[PDB]
Amino acid sequence: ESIRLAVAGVGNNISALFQGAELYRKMSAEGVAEADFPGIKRPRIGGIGVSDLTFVAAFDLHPNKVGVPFKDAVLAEPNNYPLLGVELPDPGFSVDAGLTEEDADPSSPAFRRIVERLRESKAEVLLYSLPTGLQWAAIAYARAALEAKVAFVNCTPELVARTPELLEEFEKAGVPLIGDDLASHLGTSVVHRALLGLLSERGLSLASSYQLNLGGNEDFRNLRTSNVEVIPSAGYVAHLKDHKVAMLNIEGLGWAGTPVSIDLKLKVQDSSNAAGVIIDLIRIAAAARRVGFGGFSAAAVKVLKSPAGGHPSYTSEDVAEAYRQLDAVTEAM
Amino acid sequence: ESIRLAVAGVGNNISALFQGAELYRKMSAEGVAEADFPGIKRPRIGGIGVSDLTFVAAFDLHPNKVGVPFKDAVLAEPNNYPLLGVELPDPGFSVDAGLTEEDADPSSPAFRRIVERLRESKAEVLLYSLPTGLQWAAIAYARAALEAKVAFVNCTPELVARTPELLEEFEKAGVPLIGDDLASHLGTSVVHRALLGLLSERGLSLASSYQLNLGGNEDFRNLRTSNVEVIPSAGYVAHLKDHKVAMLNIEGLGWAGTPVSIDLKLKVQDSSNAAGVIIDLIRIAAAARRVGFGGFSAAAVKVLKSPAGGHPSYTSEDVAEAYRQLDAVTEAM
Amino acid sequence: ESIRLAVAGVGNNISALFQGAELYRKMSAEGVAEADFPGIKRPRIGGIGVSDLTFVAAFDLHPNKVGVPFKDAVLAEPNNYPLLGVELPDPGFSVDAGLTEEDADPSSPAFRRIVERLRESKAEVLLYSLPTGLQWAAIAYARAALEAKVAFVNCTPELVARTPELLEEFEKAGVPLIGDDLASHLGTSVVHRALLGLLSERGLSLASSYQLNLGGNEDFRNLRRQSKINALAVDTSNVEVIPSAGYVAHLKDHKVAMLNIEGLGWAGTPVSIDLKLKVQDSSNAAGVIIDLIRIAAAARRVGFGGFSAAAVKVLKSPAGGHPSYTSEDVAEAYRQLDAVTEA
Amino acid sequence: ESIRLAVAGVGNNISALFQGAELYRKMSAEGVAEADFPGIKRPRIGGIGVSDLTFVAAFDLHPNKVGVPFKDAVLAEPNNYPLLGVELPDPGFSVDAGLTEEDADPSSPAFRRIVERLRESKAEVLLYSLPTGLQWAAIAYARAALEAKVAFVNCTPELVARTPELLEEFEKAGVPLIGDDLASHLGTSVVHRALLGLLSERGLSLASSYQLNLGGNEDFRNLRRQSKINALAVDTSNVEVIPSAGYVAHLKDHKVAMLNIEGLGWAGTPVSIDLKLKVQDSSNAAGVIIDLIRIAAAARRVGFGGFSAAAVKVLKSPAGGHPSYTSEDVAEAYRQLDAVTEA
Ligand SMILES: NC(=O)c1ccc[n+]([C@@H]2O[C@H](COP(=O)([O-])OP(=O)(O)OC[C@H]3O[C@@H](n4cnc5c(N)ncnc54)[C@H](O)[C@@H]3O)[C@@H](O)[C@H]2O)c1
Ligand SMILES: NC(=O)c1ccc[n+]([C@@H]2O[C@H](COP(=O)([O-])OP(=O)(O)OC[C@H]3O[C@@H](n4cnc5c(N)ncnc54)[C@H](O)[C@@H]3O)[C@@H](O)[C@H]2O)c1
Ligand SMILES: NC(=O)c1ccc[n+]([C@@H]2O[C@H](COP(=O)([O-])OP(=O)(O)OC[C@H]3O[C@@H](n4cnc5c(N)ncnc54)[C@H](O)[C@@H]3O)[C@@H](O)[C@H]2O)c1
Ligand SMILES: NC(=O)c1ccc[n+]([C@@H]2O[C@H](COP(=O)([O-])OP(=O)(O)OC[C@H]3O[C@@H](n4cnc5c(N)ncnc54)[C@H](O)[C@@H]3O)[C@@H](O)[C@H]2O)c1
Ligand code: NA
Ligand code: NA
Ligand code: NA
Ligand code: NA
Repeated sequence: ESIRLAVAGVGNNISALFQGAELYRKMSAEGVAEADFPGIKRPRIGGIGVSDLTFVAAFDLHPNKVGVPFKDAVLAEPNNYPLLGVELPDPGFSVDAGLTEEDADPSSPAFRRIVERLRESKAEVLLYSLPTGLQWAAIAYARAALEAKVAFVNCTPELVARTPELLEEFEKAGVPLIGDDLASHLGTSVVHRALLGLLSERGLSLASSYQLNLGGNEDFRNLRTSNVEVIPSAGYVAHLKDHKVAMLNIEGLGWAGTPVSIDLKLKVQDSSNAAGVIIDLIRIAAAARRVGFGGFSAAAVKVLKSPAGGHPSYTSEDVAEAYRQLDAVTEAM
Repeated sequence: ESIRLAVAGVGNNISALFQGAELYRKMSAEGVAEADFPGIKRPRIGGIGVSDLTFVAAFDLHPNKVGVPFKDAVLAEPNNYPLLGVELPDPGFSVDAGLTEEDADPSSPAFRRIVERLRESKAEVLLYSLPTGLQWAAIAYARAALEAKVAFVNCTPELVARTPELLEEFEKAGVPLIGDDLASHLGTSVVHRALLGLLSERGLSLASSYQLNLGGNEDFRNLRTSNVEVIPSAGYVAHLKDHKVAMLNIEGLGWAGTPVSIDLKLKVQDSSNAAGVIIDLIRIAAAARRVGFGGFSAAAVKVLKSPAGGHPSYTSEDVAEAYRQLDAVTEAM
Repeated sequence: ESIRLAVAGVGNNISALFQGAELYRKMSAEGVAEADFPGIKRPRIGGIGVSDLTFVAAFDLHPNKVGVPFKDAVLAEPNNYPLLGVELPDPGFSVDAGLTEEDADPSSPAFRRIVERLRESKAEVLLYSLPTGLQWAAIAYARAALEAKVAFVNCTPELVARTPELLEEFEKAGVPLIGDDLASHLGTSVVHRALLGLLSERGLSLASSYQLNLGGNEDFRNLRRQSKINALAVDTSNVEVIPSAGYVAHLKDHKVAMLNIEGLGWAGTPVSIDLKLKVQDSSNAAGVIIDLIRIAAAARRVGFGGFSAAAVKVLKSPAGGHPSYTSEDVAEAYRQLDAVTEA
Repeated sequence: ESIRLAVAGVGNNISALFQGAELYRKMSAEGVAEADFPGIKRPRIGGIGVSDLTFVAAFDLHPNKVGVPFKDAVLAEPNNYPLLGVELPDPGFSVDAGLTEEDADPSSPAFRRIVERLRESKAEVLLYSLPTGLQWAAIAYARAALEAKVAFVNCTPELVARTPELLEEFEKAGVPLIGDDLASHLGTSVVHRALLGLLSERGLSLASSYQLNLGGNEDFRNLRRQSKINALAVDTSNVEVIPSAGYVAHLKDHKVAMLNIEGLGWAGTPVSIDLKLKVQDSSNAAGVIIDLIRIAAAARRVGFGGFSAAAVKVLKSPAGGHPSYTSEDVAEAYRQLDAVTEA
């Protein structure tokens, strides 16, 4: 059974998820088994395929996107995720207007429209995909979803699954709250840290390290160990669009203080790094709501920077246990 | 108590170990604690410091090195490990002549001289540091060491700790046999494999990868997953000397088949990559002979490519247990 | 007015040229002006556009290519230039059998058949695009072309335009002979050389440099160099070229170059350069072939036989040698060739 | 015959120049001929060697540098050019106080003291090596130098040699004025520009390029660019320069450059270039200062006041502008300067 998905923010991430889902649908037609799908960690989570996605509802504020049909809105400037060259289906609907800051309060009429629209579209999951920095919106879309009984997924660093009192409510309603903050499918950081891990595991000394990142999309434009230096915003480069380039240097010291030098360059489709992980959180969301597991799922920990309860309080057994019980409860029901 | 060390082959590795040991001795004088030593995994193994090294005996065949005083022999052309700029001590002795292929047999007089020289120098460890490819020599130096009751350490890919019947003998005499084949302190391979590990751990698809290596020393000159390609001998480059340069490419595929590109360059002092690991094997050797633990030590597994018993049959608990019992038996005695 | 173009060897280079020409034809329709064509230094040469190409004749020895229709032969194994995603047209002919070493001699039945095919197909230019190392074939296809009055283009390091008596005969017969040896559109060695140029021009001292190349096509597999190390002469006592570091199957027709330069500046402090170059190796051919084949055809139309100086900048080994030619020699030949075609 | 050299600003550049000069002095002893000196384009300029330097005078405002003996001041925080491991000599003087913005005016007690110090120290050249952005100081130290008849060298982008009336006065007084703005021995922008040059010279199309720089010294911290993007003009609608990507403390006086060039060749196939440049940023200064200060001194000894054309290749903003000078203009000035010194 397909996930009925609502979207708060129709950016590069949603362009990647929407086009992505129909590329995998096309590969199924062509004759590719999901075992062989590129970029897919779990091809099934509670029986949900990577392609078992229906968009039912969408909220933006941007004039190119509000009261545009969804199909057209996702591809609309200033979105610069590439055309993946797949005839995308028209899912029948038009992007509703989002909450402005003044409509934060659950008693606003805007608020009332969103709650009514989630109820009427029979959404299961609301995907929060806004610009980073809007704490009022993350809270607001989450109470909207909460009141509507719809699972909430926070892609952003805003406190939602991390505000202890809002988690309690979600726990109490049998509603899943997945957050906070996407860990990129394969990001600068996880590569940088693996290499520094290698140096100290084998007993090399770190003299210094730097990592710097370049991007050309709205996300990047918005955001813009003694001798480790991290520059998460080295420069906006318009021609890079939704690509992100990272360059890192490690200077280690080996036997006798001889230098170990590492020079590394990473290029990725930045919003594929989002999609690669949203498609897991989306499915942990839906499968949990269907089986009534409200609050935070430990299945979501490995693909989140700031999960409810914090990384320190979780082993990868906790994670694998949660996938096993979520999948085994669904098989059962 | 200092390790009395014999050396079969006075190459770049021994230049690195000999100079290295006196650089750490100098840092102790200057006022550096061994906690803060660059490139040192275990600063103590059975009470042995990285600087608790006495060369007592040496075998080569090269005219620059045979019947030269050791101090001068290690630095002698065609050795191109750098002068680390430390006044090295003169350990009093001269490099004896090695075994030629015809003197393989334990009944040769050459053989008799080596066995007598290990006995007279009261060596504890014989370090086998010859060119790769000389199976007759690895066997011969090992029987020489065996008869002499002296621990044997194989840096090379030749079968020694891996020939089942020769291990049995070493087991039976209470003599340690550490082998086979050094894993570089931080080599091309361990970096390449960690990065490929990252791609499949997170569920990225590998499209291709290549790794190529460049060197300019005698070792390199001697040696000279469907779409992974490893070129361990991309080219001899004389000006690189004992430096080794590695370049690797990984092309992954992410969500929706978007490319993940990685480009990496590693430069190291290749024979510091040997020294960084010999200094551990050397000490597992000595400490085991002092405490009468003959045969293979599991402590040696993490720093060997082809350990006796094979990597598959060892967990890092086996390794850490063996360090704990070796150190705890020495404290005890 | 389209070049009737004959091909000795249906390799990566002709996959690139044929598909390339139909990609530019497509861009013409979909709207793009030829001044905006990517990778074209000169969009017309004696009024011949980058797309004004009719393949009339093709010669190979590989069983996947012989008696296969051209359209299919160019894409056929082990050719691994990419599919460019253009409706490649069917020119309506098939790859005939080439000369094997024993058919070298002009009175062989092969030789007579080829001189037949060049005359019958009304070819204007024969493009010699065989593997490097086949001196008998370069000579043979060249005398084949001469006999039938068809212009000859040598992609390879083989001696053809450089043998003064064969040049003389071509010169006197009113037939163009263009060679020898393609200088790649953008080659490893011009990049390495330019950077070394910079260091010594501003007086930085060279400690050391290396260049290594990686490839995965039949050309690279065949080559498997002195020209490269001359290029860089600059103290070269510590400059190493590895022109074949290794064959990487999944690169196909891609070529990768990696270079290191270690300078010393004031007080012997290091100036370090690390560079990676990636290119479509056979685009580096076709980007220069399209120049030479048009230099060829327009010259035969205007009866300028022998070597054209317009060919010099895109050749390693032009007839008469680089030292006997300036930029103006090359320009004078382009301007004269274009302007005579005019009248 | 040694240059008596005065310094306005004891930064990384003078750490590099002072230690550099004593490293070459050491190499002379330990045996090395000056033609084998690393990083020296011209080992003599009017018979002045790379080591023929007497520091006589020094002016700063930083408390670690003022009233400290020169020897100690050059190495003093926050100067982070390396120690080169040479016995640096003690020239026997101490860093005097510089001009603060209020002491600009020539009748201030500071100004009078400095004109005192230049006359008393018998300085021949005043090297202006302050931070970029201080137009009042460049003018002030320049009139200070003029009044005392001492040659002036402008390292900075400030208008000095380029203000035509100050030039006129220097010209007429028989005093050399050399400026403005050092072109680094080997700079990011000449590498980027050379590579972009290659692509368009051979007719490859630019899709896109970026250049970013990293540093860790006071110069880089101060700068924290238009000149850079002009250099590269070549379709630059997709060429981005970030001249200050970020300040990395553990780089100190090192500077790192990273560049990307994305060309299109035949049939729009990509030509990709990735480059890393590492240099000792203040060696890139001293490698050119040693040229300018000798151009300065030899010209004052021979009474060639005003701007010398020999200075052109090592300056961004020479008096009269690059467009009014050829390579021969520069050569003619070097050859004349050396040869007059002779007689
Ligand atoms: N791989 C990654 O992209 C990565 C990594 C970690 C976290 N994230 C985070 O994911 C988020 C989404 O990034 P993206 O590339 O999709 O961003 P984007 O900037 O392209 O999309 C944001 C969308 O939200 C819309 N919007 C703004 N205010 C709104 C409102 N009040 N209501 C509804 N819509 C509103 C914008 O108009 C736009 O359509 C960002 O916060 C980013 O930092 C992404
Ligand atoms: N990091 C590394 O260097 C690394 C990695 C893994 C394994 N290894 C292996 O370590 C070994 C030693 O490398 P190296 O750099 O010291 O080598 P090297 O080639 O510099 O030294 C070899 C020495 O052995 C001497 N020799 C040759 N035949 C001899 C004989 N019969 N008896 C005695 N001496 C003899 C040679 O003259 C020379 O002095 C090589 O087999 C290498 O492959 C090294
Ligand atoms: N960047 C470049 O690609 C570049 C640069 C300069 C020069 N060149 C040279 O151009 C030549 C062609 O390059 P390519 O990649 O197209 O090579 P290729 O290997 O792809 O093409 C060679 C073709 O010749 C055919 N052939 C072999 N023997 C023949 C014979 N006797 N008669 C007729 N056909 C025969 C082969 O089957 C194959 O079809 C090579 O010599 C290469 O070095 C290429
Ligand atoms: N590669 C290069 O280093 C390079 C290239 C071209 C131009 N330049 C320019 O040369 C100049 C010097 O470079 P640097 O790295 O030596 O700089 P620095 O910051 O190391 O030196 C500046 C010095 O000026 C001193 N000072 C400040 N105000 C003063 C005043 N009013 N009077 C006297 N002294 C004063 C500062 O304390 C410091 O000692 C900078 O403008 C730089 O841009 C450098
Ligand atoms: Na994004
Ligand atoms: Na070695
Ligand atoms: Na080719
Ligand atoms: Na500087």
